[PDB]
Amino acid sequence: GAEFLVGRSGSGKTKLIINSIQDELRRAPFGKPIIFLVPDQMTFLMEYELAKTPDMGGMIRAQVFSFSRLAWRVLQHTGGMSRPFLTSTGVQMLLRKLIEEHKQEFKVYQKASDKSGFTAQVERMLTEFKRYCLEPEDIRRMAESGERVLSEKLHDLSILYQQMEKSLADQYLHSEDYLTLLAEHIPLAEDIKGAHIYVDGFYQFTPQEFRVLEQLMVHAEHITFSLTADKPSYEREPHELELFRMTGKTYYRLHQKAKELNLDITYKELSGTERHTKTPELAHLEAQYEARPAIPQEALTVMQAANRRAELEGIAREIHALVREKGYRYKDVAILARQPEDYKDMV
Amino acid sequence: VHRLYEKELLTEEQKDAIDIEEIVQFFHTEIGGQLIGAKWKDREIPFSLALPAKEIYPDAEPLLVQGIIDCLYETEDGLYLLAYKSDRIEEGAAPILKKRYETQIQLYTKAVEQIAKTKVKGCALYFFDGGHILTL
Amino acid sequence: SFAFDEKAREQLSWTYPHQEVTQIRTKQSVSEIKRK
Amino acid sequence: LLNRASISTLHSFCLQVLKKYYYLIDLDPGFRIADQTEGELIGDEVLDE
Repeated sequence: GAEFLVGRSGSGKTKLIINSIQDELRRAPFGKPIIFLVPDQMTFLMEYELAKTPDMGGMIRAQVFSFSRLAWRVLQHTGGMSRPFLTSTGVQMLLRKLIEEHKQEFKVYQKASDKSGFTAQVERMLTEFKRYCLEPEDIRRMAESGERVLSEKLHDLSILYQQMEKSLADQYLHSEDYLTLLAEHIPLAEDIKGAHIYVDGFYQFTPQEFRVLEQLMVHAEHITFSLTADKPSYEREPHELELFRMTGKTYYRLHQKAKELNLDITYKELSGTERHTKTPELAHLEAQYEARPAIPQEALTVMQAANRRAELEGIAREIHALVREKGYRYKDVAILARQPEDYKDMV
Repeated sequence: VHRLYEKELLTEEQKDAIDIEEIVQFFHTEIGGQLIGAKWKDREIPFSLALPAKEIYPDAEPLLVQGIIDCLYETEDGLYLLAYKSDRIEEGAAPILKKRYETQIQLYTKAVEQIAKTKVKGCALYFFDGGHILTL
Repeated sequence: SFAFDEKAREQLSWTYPHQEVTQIRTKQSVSEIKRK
Repeated sequence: LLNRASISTLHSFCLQVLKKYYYLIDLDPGFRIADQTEGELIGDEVLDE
């Protein structure tokens, strides 16, 4: 089966999944596996929240996983983990060696291949190639078919890619080969059967992740996708200028995959401003942040600092006051930065 | 073992070096026989347990404790826990091994009894080196 | 007699209620617990 | 689009060109524009050599 949990953030889509999993765990301790699929930056959070139930005090039927961790477990049951693993640096070194003996075959990157930053750039590019389901044959197809410059650099990349896959064949495993090996071992994985699989925290998926996702649509009894948007269309892709274009496009993208296999789907729309119920200013934002005829103080403060030093030294005072007078704790406060490198060493 | 070798679940060097005796020895034991004959069985059960801060720290909020229980099986008597150890042995080693994994077993039992809300009646640890089994 | 004397002396003497758990690792392990 | 607009200094535009077409000349794609003092110390050294 398939399910769709959609709604703007601030509406407890995240808590609803947790309380659901908690309750399914209360009803049956040793039932069919409950799989929680979150980004790697969200695993610990859910592991800490799912265990915060006074009556059970932990999970055993439910497991919080990342794509990599799920791949590691499934491959530890089916096979493939005995194959040696390579780091990005090891791949860079392999690309260095490969460049050294295929430099004279290049059409464009023959002079740039002397630099060490170039092998890192190739590493990133090939990584993206594996992450988006593109084998060397496909890159060759693109090369055979500033189109001139593009065809030539894709030709060079073709050579390096092909020689890499040739060198890693029957011996090694790439860092971006876990999910592909996962998608082709899920069918022959018994523990997958009859297991609930819940997705939350993702804004989008790579095609490599999409393969695993649709495979979970097939061989799993039920699966729920939690996307942060606002009545997204399943007929067309969102406009470029509208707010929820990522989540919206993925919402659209999942529907064709679900309707292709013709699996029955369920709706879910959340209206309530559950997070912002206490304070007025927060709720208005979620609903009409995007709104162009923007309709017009206690909780929302805009601060201007002389510098980053005064900014952090000011934020320190605010946090101090928040835990001193307003009875907050440090675990409540969050500090976000678009470019963390500008504040880290001073933070 | 051969299928695990072809499934690439076992490395060839891991597959080449293996003792065949203890694999046979476990299933000839009492706990092994009770394992074969049971209402329900499960192995490698990942668990996360929330423990109050005081139970580990002297002064003065749950902290998480995770692990993997090797085996669980249920009979008409109750729920039994099983764990495998490749410890070096070969009577006098038993009291030491008992305390070496004492807190571990207690953490496993605490996990099952608190989360599954059931109760564990007896624990068993099997050692490959000789085929010994001690109960807790 | 200054108006902020009580406030300042209250704040300089204040200590965080849950300070003893700010350094305690959330996630632990069986081996680590035994080691403790 | 205005955030991505090409309203720069000539030096900044040249930097963009370098970052885009590093492969045309003998240049590393991850090059770093050196401090004035740093470069001058390098110049001093190669002068002495």
